[PDB]
Amino acid sequence: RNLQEFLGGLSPGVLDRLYGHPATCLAVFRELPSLAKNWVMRMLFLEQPLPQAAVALWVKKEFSKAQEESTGLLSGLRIWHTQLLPGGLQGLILNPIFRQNLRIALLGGGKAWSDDTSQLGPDKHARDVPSLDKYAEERWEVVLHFMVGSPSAAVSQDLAQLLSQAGLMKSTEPGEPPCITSAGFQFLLLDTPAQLWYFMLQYLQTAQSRGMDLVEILSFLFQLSFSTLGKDYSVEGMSDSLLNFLQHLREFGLVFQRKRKSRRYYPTRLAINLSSQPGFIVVETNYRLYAYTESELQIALIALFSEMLYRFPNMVVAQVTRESVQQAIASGITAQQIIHFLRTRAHPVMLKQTPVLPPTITDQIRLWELERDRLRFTEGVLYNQFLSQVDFELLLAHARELGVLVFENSAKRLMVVTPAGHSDVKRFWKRQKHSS
Amino acid sequence: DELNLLVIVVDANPIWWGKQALKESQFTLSKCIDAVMVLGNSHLFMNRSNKLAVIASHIQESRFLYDGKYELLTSANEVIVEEIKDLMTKSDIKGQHTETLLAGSLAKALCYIHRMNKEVKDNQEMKSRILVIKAAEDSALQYMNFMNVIFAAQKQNILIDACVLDSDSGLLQQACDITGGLYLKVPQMPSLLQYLLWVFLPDQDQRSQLILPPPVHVDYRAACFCHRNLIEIGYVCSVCLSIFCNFSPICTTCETAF
Ligand SMILES: [Zn+2]
Ligand SMILES: [Zn+2]
Repeated sequence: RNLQEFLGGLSPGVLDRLYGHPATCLAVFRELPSLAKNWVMRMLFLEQPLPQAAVALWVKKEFSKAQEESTGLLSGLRIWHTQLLPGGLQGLILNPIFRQNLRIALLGGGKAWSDDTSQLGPDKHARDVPSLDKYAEERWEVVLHFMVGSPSAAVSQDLAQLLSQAGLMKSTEPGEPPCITSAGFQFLLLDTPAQLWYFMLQYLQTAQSRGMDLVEILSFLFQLSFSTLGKDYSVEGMSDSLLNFLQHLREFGLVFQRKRKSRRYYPTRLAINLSSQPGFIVVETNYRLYAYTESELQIALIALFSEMLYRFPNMVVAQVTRESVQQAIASGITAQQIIHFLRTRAHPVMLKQTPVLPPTITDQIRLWELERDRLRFTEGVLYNQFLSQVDFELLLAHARELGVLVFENSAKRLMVVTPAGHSDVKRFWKRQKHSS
Repeated sequence: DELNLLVIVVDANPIWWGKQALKESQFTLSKCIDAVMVLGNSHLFMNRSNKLAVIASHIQESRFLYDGKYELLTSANEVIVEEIKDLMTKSDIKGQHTETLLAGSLAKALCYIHRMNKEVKDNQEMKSRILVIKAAEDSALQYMNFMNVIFAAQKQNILIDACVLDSDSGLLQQACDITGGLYLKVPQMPSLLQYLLWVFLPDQDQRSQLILPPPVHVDYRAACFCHRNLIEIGYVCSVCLSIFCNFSPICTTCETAF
């Protein structure tokens, strides 16, 4: 799921409380479509509602579908609310709180998002941007290795429980380590910003168990999203629970902090990328992958759907075979996920070509994917004992009404239904003959 | 992957703004600078990948101008304010030159766009457009350079948009017509920013979706070689295509070439 889907199901009060922070409003505005942004900007400096027809006349008739979609999305997000214009007309005006916060974020005004940074002076143990990036990469690699099950990576108990609640890994028995499921493989194949966003969404969903304020967590996350890289921020000014949540972020690599009691925290590159690098995989027409990577995580991920051939100290040469792709699919990974992963990790050299990946390789992978699903199997019960067409039609209509029909053929008067509905169909058939 | 580059050329001619300030009108150069900064902030807020550039023209030369609000936007506004203050404070009238060096600013903008295009990754295309706001009167002495700039922009497919404040310029109309840009005259100066947020804010693809005012009557009067003034009917050479206001027994340009 995406941000818009998550925000659609929230109550109006929660949405209004979210708009109280300028950082949240900017993120919501950037998540809007291109057409919606122009409407928001035009209505930013308006103190009076506008007629619905006047707004509808801005976009041409041919692109009315995009206008309708944008209007529906804005109404669902409650960015604007319809106003009862005098004379029976309907006026459209943006939410005053959202508009005020957006103007504060853009034009200026009010207090800063962070309390202060120069009160405590320069950090005694400050790090650099490459160090923060290395720390974030190490944390993410440790998390993903713990997802795989490598003993070298050990995380906190609550983090492991969160993965179990997310369904990526299941713990069949207490004490024994959980096993990664197909959903875990799909999560691994996802892009890093997508993985971070999915993990944050799962955290937000499970936050209701801990009784934490969703609005505060969302506002803090959005503030971290726009935070400048390499600049510390004041820990003070936050509730006790949020700091605890921040500690979990410290385990996730999004936020770096020297000590729990330290008053300085440095947002990392991964935290910035959460709101939204060059790729290290070269794909050749002969079904060969050349990866410029050294960490065991990427090697394992590539070996999930490919056969390894050579491992030079700074290079990995692998071959994409039919058997490897079939094994990966049997593991639960679809071809679309593999193609997306290859495109995301594609080397910058391959970006020169008009297609990111050669069409032949993608077509071959997709065809290999369809090989497993070529045969369709449906367990059920077949009825072929119809003496008359009229009797067959009534039973077929009853089965369709029950919604247990699998296959119908009026030409030969043969039908196939689910075993669960077989008892109901038999009871219906007996009643028709007995009552006759 | 959609890269939009917006370059804003600001006519900062001291004479016109001084006359406007002496008129004690509701519009000043400070309001224009604030409107330009707000437009740039809106453009940057439209998409993360969007890039902004501001160039201010003057009699001397062209200057590259580039707490509750965005941190990067705050730094950009501070840099723009510092640059414009440095340009205005050090602006000393040394000479009889009064026409705005609009051609030089456009040339610098084109050079900056060309520089930024190479740094763009091959997987993405950097769509670039140039917005020009005109305050002082147009200069007819720079006709050839202006036409060369227009042709260079057309070659690289760079939109040129003109926002005339007081006096209409035929050169800007020709540039908008040739490059496909939008030419608009401001009826009320204090409302200028709203126009910038209603017409020039959307990109070229977005402009097709929306409805825009029809282009104004574009003129195509040429400039005489020996007068550098707008003319309607003149003598044109059949070899070098030079334009003369009066008949001559021998073409000066052809006489120059040996
Ligand atoms: Zn002449
Ligand atoms: Zn001649």
